[PDB]
Order: sequence, then C-alpha cells, then structure tokens
Amino acid sequence: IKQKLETQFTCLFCNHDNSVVCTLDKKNSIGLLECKKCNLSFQAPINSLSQPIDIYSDWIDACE
Amino acid sequence: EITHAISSAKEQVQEIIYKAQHNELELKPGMTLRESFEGEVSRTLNDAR
Amino acid sequence: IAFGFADRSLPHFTKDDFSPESKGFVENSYLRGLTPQEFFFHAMAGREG
Amino acid sequence: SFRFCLECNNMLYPKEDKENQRLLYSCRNCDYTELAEDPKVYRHELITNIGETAGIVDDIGQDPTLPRSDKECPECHSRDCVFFQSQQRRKDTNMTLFYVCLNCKKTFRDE
Amino acid sequence: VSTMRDLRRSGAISPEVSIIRDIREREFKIFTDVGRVYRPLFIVEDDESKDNKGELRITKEHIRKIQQGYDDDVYGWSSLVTSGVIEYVDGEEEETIMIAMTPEDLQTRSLNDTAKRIKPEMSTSSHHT
Amino acid sequence: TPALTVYLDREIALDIEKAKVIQSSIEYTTLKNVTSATEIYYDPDPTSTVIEEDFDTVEAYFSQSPWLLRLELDRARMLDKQLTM
Amino acid sequence: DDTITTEDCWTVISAFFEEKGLVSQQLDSFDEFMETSIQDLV
Amino acid sequence: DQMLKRIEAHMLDLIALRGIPGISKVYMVKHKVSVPDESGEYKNEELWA
Amino acid sequence: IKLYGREDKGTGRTIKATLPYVKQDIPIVIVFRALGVVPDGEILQHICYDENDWQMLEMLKPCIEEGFVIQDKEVALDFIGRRGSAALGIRREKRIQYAKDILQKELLPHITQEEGFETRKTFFLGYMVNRLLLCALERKDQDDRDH
Ligand SMILES: [Zn+2]
Ligand SMILES: [Zn+2]
Ligand SMILES: [Zn+2]
Repeated sequence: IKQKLETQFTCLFCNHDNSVVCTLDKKNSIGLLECKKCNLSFQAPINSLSQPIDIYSDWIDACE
Repeated sequence: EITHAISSAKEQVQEIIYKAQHNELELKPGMTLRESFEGEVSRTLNDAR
Repeated sequence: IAFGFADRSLPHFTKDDFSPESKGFVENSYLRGLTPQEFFFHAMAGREG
Repeated sequence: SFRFCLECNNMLYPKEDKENQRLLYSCRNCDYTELAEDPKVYRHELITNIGETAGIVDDIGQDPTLPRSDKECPECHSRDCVFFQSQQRRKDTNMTLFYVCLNCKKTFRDE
Repeated sequence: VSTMRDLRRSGAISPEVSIIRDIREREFKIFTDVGRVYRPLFIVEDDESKDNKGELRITKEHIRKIQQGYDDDVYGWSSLVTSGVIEYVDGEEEETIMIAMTPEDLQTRSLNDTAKRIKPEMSTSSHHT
Repeated sequence: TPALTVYLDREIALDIEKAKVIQSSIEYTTLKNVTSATEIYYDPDPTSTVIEEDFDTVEAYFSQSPWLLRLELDRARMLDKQLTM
Repeated sequence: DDTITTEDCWTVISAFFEEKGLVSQQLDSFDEFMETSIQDLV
Repeated sequence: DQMLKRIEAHMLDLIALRGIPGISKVYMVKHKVSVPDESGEYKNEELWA
Repeated sequence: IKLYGREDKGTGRTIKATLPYVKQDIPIVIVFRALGVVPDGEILQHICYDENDWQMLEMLKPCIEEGFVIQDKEVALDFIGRRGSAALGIRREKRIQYAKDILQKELLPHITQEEGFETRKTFFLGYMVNRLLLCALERKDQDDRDH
C-alpha cells in the first residue's frame, strides 16, 4: 500500500516548506517524491532499511 | 527424642537428594523434577518439625 | 533460600549444597539460640513478612 | 557452522544448480562458488540436549568453593576431586551432577 | 592472580582494589572505583607447601604487639593489613571464596548437650581447603 | 489461573482406564510436541535419497523440485500419547 | 602459635575501631573530595 | 530455499492432532462426594475427574 | 542491545542496537561495519568465540541476512548519520563526520575517545553480544538486579 507522506521536508527549488511529499514504493524498490509548488519529483531505488529521511538526503545529494 | 527425629528427617532428605541426583526419583504429575523435589523436601522438613 | 551467591546460599558452604541447613533449615530452637547463617535466614523471612 | 569465502569473506548462500542437479554454495559479492559436500541446508530441533557439557573448563579444580567428593576417578583413580551439575538454565534441566576429575576432567554420571 | 594478590597483601596495591577471578567465564576482573563496599577478613594460609595451610596467618605475636601499640623491629590495624594477615573484600570478590565461620572450624572437630546450639552438619564436601 | 473441572460419566467416573482414554482425547497435544528434529536435506533425485538414515526404508517403501523437508520425532512422546506416526 | 581465642578477636576489633572509628567513611570521602575532587573539576 | 523453512515453521505450529484447542494439560483428579444410599443415608463415593 | 523477535513470530530474530542521540535503532552488523569491521568473517569471529555453538550462528544469521545492503564504512555511517536526531539536510558532506563523531564519542566513552582504537570498541561490542546471546540461550543466569 502506497503511503503519501506530507513530511515537513522543505523543497530546495521552490522556496517552500512542507511542499514536499516523500512517497514510498517498496513493491518494486523505487523511490518517489512529490512537490506541491514546483511539483518536481525525485526517483531512486529504496531497500527495506531506507526511510523518507534517506530518500530526502539522497535527493539533496542529487540536486547538488 | 527430638534430636534423633531431626537426624532422621535430615537422613530422609539426604536420601531424597541422593535419588533425585540419579534420575530415579518419581516425577510428580503437573510438576517438573526440581519443583517436585523441592515440594517433597519441604513436606519432609515441615513434617519433622 | 535462593543461591544468591554462585551456586550456594552463603559463601561459607561449598558450591551446590542442597541439605536443609544449606537452604534455610534452622535446626535449633530459640532457647538454644540460632547459629549465624540460620539467624541471617530468619532475618530474611522476617523482612519478607 | 556457517562459513564465508577465502577472498571475499561474505557468507555463502546455498543456491540450487538446476542444470546439474547438484547443490552449490555461492556468495553474492563475488562469483566464487564451490561444491556442496552434504545435502544438509538447515537443521532445527525442538528436543535439544546441547550445552550440558559445553561448560567445561580447566581451572575448575583449584577453586576451593567447588565441593569435594568421594567418587572414584576412572582415569586418575584419585580421591580428591570436585563435581558440578549442568549449567543449563532451561526449566527441563536435570540433577545429573557432572562429576569431574582433576587430571582428565571427564564428565560422567553416577546414575 | 596469585602474584597480584601477593602484591596487594604486601601493600604494593591499595587494599580496596579488588582482585576477582572468574573461572566458569574464564574471565579475570579487577576494580578500583569509588563507592564499592568492603569488609575485612583473616587470611587463612591455604598453600599446601607448609604446615600453616589450614591455619591462620595471624599469630599471638601480632596480638601482643597490637596490645603494645609499637612493633618490636605505631603498630596498628594498618600494620596488620599491610603485614599479610587481613585483606578487605567486597561482595563481588566474596563471590569466589570459602570462609570458615570461626577459627575453630579451621580445625576439624571430634558432648551432645541438650541446651546449646548445634553447628551445621556441613558434610557435602568431605575435604575442605 | 484458568482452570476447568470436568465431570466424567458415571461409568467413566468410577472407571480409571476410560478416564485415561478420555483425558488423552481432550489433551491438546500438537505435532510440535512429538517432533524431535527438523533438517532440510537437498535431495536432487526424487527417486531416491543420499542419506543412510532412511535410504533403506524409503527405497523399500518406493517398491518436482528436489528440496526435501525432513523431520524427526521422539518415540516416547508418540507412544505416551498413544498416537502412532 | 596456640589457638586464637575470642578475646584475641576482640582485641583486634578494638584496635581496628581505634584506628578508623565509626564514621570514618564519611570523613575520608569528604576529605578526599576537598583535597582532590574540586581541583579536578575546575 | 526460504519457502521450505517457512513451511517447516508453519508446520511445527499450526497442526493440531488431538484434543480441544486451548488445553495445555489435564489432571486425573480424584474426587469424594456425599451420595445417598439405599437406606436413605449419605455415603462417600470416590469418583475420578 | 535489544534482541528483537518472538518465538516463530517476528520472523527472523534480528538484533537491533540502540545508540545515544538517535531516534531509531540500528542493526548490529551495520554498527560492526561502520566501526571498521565491514566484512562478515571478522564480524562473526569477533561476536562468536564458540564456533560449534551453531545456535549463535543461526540466531545472528538473520542479522547477516539483512546486513547485506550495507557493504562499506561509508553508507553504513551515513545510515547512522541519516538518523542522527540532528537537523534535516546535513547531506553526505557533514553527515558522515557527524556519524563518525557520534561513534568515536558518546559511545562506550569509558573505554576511549581517540581514533585508531576502534579495535577495543569492536571487541567490547562482541563480548556484549556474546553474553546477550548466551543469556538468550539459557546457558547462564541473568544477573540479579538486586545483587
Ligand atoms: Zn518545490
Ligand atoms: Zn563474496
Ligand atoms: Zn579424576
């Protein structure tokens, strides 16, 4: 079951807080993120030990 | 009289231990080896007292 | 009386003694007066009560 | 008794060899695989009697607190040695005292 | 462990430091913290290379001296501890020591009074050290 | 302290053996009790086994994935509960 | 070296108490604190 | 390979051979009860339970 | 150190450690790797001093099973730092050193705080887990909290 998490993470690009959703897709070991203002999304494989913090950190690293 | 009664009770407990050591003491239903062993020795000592 | 120490009640006896005195049988009566270990065991019982 | 590779040090996963009908032991961080000497894979039991004699040490005799007995030693035939019961904390442990000598320290029972 | 205990009794180690030896664990611990609890005990000679085995290290000489208050070539309890007859012990160290209730037990006894306490049987170890 | 007091039949209440049978019936002994060991042997050949513990027995009894789930049982438990393997 | 009587033990205990006393632990702890502890904290 | 172990676990547990579910153990308790007799008196009668 | 799992409930008996200044537990193998012993052979030999005790091997095996996504010091440390109870967005730049700090210090401080002495910390962790399992094997009694 996909969970849509409106986590308190801020978006780097759109200068808005709480405009980031770090969705979880463990079925195919995939990461999804939805933004609310600039609507940007990040994709990355995720394992059993990965968590929205890990996805957010990997997103930050990718953006930089 | 009472001293010899105490000696007899102590001897009974001695032999009970000697048997329980050797896996020859009967196992009381519903209780394990140690628990039945303790219950028996306690009954013996209370009775001697 | 539990084996609070390593495999015995009080350090004075050797390890793994199951005899009455070795686990809390006060042999004498008050008039005779208890021996030290037995006095300690009696103290345990009284505190528990 | 699970083991690893001698160059990768990761554990070996038993993966079936469909083609040759043989069991292999292949790691995952490397391509190092070897033969399977015994078809055993996983072995679990409910009636366990292991650990009774696993508590054997050589420094037991010198300890004064260890009791002293009168039983005969089949190896040394001495008359000054100690004894002890199993160190199993399971609720099904018995009172079979593991008599021990001071030269061979053989665990034998006086039943 | 033997030599360390010797060093402590000689005074070359602070007595409150405890030399605990664990056999069934094959471990050997020592402690020097603040807040441990300890009590003294006589040192019964136990090495089977002399008559004194099974006999107290302390001797009438020491009692006479302590009465005097000055040793003959202030001689107090500290002199006793440092001289090799008394050493402190804590609960943890107590874990692995066999004690005689009184000096009398240090010698095996041989009666049957009707109005006095009776000693424990203590028959589970036919040999005592 | 969950506990039941079960009254037996008048005939069985005075009958020790039928009381034993009834008790054995009610007693909720599951296969976990009887089992003694569980070992997974990889038997590549469905037609036979490479293990001497039952090779003769399975072969005499004879006349898919090869993974085999082999479990042992304790004779005492089965005989005491009177149920056979 | 004859047997050590009970009065010998009482002698030893009297010497002990005279050296240390009753509240020796309180005073030893406090004096050690004043001599060393405070300085090391700073 | 893991599925075989999972089957092994589910087997060791979720199979019931005999007896009502929820009965760890049963005791062959003996009982004594007052029972009326032919003459009208009440007589003891040992009964299993 | 908490021995998670129940009897045929909780699936494998995973061991998840608790560390200071964190909001979530960590598997034992991960902390083994993040402290210098990344390979499994060193890890098992340090934890285990009774090879014949197959029960230890199979009971720590689930940790090995889940301890394969991490294979080096760095992702292990970031995993640790990714749950460092710190701010959000310390990135792999400073988060790795945050993890290295929280591991060198704040952990077993009574042993040491300098670098190049992780051998002591790993040996101590191994002893701790060995004792914990032995208690989990009921080969010795749990220490009496009133002792
Ligand atoms: Zn945005
Ligand atoms: Zn590999
Ligand atoms: Zn021998």
